[PDB]
Amino acid sequence: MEAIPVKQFVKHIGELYSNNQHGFSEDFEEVQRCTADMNITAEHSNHPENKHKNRYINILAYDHSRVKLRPLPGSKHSDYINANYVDGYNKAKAYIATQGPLKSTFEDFWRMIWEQNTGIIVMITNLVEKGRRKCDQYWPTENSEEYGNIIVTLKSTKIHACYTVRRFSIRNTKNERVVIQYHYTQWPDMGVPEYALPVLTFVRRSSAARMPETGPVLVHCSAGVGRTGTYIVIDSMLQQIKDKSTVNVLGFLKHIRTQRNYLVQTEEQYIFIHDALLEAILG
Repeated sequence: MEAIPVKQFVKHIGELYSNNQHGFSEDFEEVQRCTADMNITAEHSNHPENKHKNRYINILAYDHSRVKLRPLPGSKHSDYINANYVDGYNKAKAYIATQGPLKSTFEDFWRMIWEQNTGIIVMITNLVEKGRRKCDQYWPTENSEEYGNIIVTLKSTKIHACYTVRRFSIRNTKNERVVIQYHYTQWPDMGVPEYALPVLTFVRRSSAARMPETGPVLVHCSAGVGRTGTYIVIDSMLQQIKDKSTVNVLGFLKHIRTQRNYLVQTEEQYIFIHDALLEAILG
């Protein structure tokens, strides 16, 4: 609820960790339950003609907040993509949280990017992790690839230790637009990163790349809820800290849980959010 000053927040983290992290567990259970008295419809997600457009049968996109594609002539559900607008700090629809694109949704994905005037992609998964496919490669390995009316050209890549930055040019056939992809490459197969610092750097730089004024930042991992939620909360709280030197993780999280299911999927991620914010404050 109430935003608290950084100094108070910093001590509250220590509070949350104490007694075997009892506070962290209480908070997250509160998060888990915070929509129990809410019936939030996701009819489009669950429509049979949309089934193949969902990477997970049980990860849905709430109707009220879903990103709609302009309808295509010919069908009646060409409007659907498994993606939701999510608020950021003091800004509605700061993000589009979505699943890792499927081959079957590559065209929908880039069309969304074009239609929403998105200039930054944040990708927080490897395509394959421990042998399991997590995301399909929706971009060109080199030069150009065509997805529907959108042609995407890879212009440059910088490969850092923990993330990769790919600059693309995209254009609609009816090099018009620049799109920058920040692709984190070191998230562990299981659990959360052992050190927050690389993640903080990734978030700061990817967030700094957001140009005034453009469409929402697209954020995705595999399901578009866990790491994606974690990114959104960290970025937003860093924003709030920088702007007001207050923070409200629990309040903000319970709010965005209304906009896409399961954002910040585990207690461990919820804890990592704090570990990362503590280091940012101390740095």
